[PDB]
Amino acid sequence: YLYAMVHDSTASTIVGDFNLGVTLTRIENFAGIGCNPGIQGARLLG
Amino acid sequence: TDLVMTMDFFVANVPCVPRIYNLGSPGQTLWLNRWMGKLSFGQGVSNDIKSMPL
Amino acid sequence: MDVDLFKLSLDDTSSVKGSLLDTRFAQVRVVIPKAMAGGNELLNSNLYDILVVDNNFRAAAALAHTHIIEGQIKCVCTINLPENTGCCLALCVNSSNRGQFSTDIYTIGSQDRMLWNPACSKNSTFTFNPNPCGTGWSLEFLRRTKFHISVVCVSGWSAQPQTDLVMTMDFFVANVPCVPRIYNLGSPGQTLWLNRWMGKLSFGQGVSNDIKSMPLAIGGGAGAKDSILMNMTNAYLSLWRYFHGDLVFEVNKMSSPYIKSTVTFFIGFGGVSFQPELEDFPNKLVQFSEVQEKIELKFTRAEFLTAWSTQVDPAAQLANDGCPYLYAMVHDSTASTIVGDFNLGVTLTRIENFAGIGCNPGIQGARLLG
Repeated sequence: YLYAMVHDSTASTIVGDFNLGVTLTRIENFAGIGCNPGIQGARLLG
Repeated sequence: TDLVMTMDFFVANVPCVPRIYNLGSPGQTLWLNRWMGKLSFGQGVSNDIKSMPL
Repeated sequence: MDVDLFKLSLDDTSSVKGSLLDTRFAQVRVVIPKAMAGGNELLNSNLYDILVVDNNFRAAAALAHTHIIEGQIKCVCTINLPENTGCCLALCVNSSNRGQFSTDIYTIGSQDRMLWNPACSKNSTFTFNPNPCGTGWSLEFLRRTKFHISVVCVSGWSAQPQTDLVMTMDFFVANVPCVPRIYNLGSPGQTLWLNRWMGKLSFGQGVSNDIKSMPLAIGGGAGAKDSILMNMTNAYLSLWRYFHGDLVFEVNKMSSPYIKSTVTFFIGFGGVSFQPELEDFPNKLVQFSEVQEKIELKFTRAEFLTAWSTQVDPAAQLANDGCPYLYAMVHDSTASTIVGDFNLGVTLTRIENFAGIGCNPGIQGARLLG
């Protein structure tokens, strides 16, 4: 997994929330192994 | 008030190169640009930790 | 199979060293309240009392089972805030502790101190030596000598945030060898490190003629309600009768960066009544930016004719005081959109070219700060 935790508290004067967007852009040194028969279904994002 | 965002398209001085994903012999760098998700940390929350499966 | 157990490397008496991941041993977070004032303490405890409570890191047991550590402790505090608010936090460390002590900024901020404003800095780090008279320390040494630590608030919120915050800090073992800092009585050096808290200066908004003064007769301590406050640097300075040298002050901004002012600092005498033709002295103009937080200004010893007394009786008049003063006056008005005040913190850090003259019999009493 990729875990993200707050080191300190979230400090602001407005009533908003702290939003981040993570994007896996590229995978260097890519090595693929095998052949996938497939698994039906996928997990929700966010 | 509601805003207006403008954009204008040009023809740059950059030649077109192809990006082809081969199945048999993939390269050493796989460009994905996969949207992993949005992380919303609230204010005044003590113990919060978000996880994204690889 | 039979090997000799006496030839194994189970006698490694080397200190802990490596990267910052392999040298962290403690991490403590403290709760900063939503509505705090100036002067209340956020944390005050011994270092051993918080270094062994639920802190299991990569260099925790290696620190707990090492007899001599030859590296200085590096501390990194991380707390950030937007520019429409502001406070001031001071982390001070001391060598020992007695019963029912005082939590003033003047008392605790003498040996090792890190004073910063989180609205202008993302994170602040500082390094200190737990053994001031030696080149090594240990965890049992900090347990037995009652090594104290305290985080205090010296200037409250200009504008209050939405909720109460949490400031975390983590202690490392830096790659800096421990050096001793010893104050000799007979032969003092050419640079006397004091870190004396001179006081807090609060300029209001819409005030036309305001000018603050700080006496340079800094010996004897600080005043309190039928009491005095002391530390070892002021007690060491108060042994001589007169002193002379060029002074190095540090000015910190303790308000929000949306409150702006231009302050002229100069050296004067007696009690003045804000004449506009007072900038004919050689004065320094201080004007803070948004990223600018702390400024060092040095008054050379060409501004001082002779030496002056370390201690002045507080029951004397203004005309009967011969010591020089440090005056700070507003060059222009105080401009902001919030309803806060413009706060400054002056600290005489060191006195270069130090010359002490005579021997002080002593004067009872001290003046109030601010």
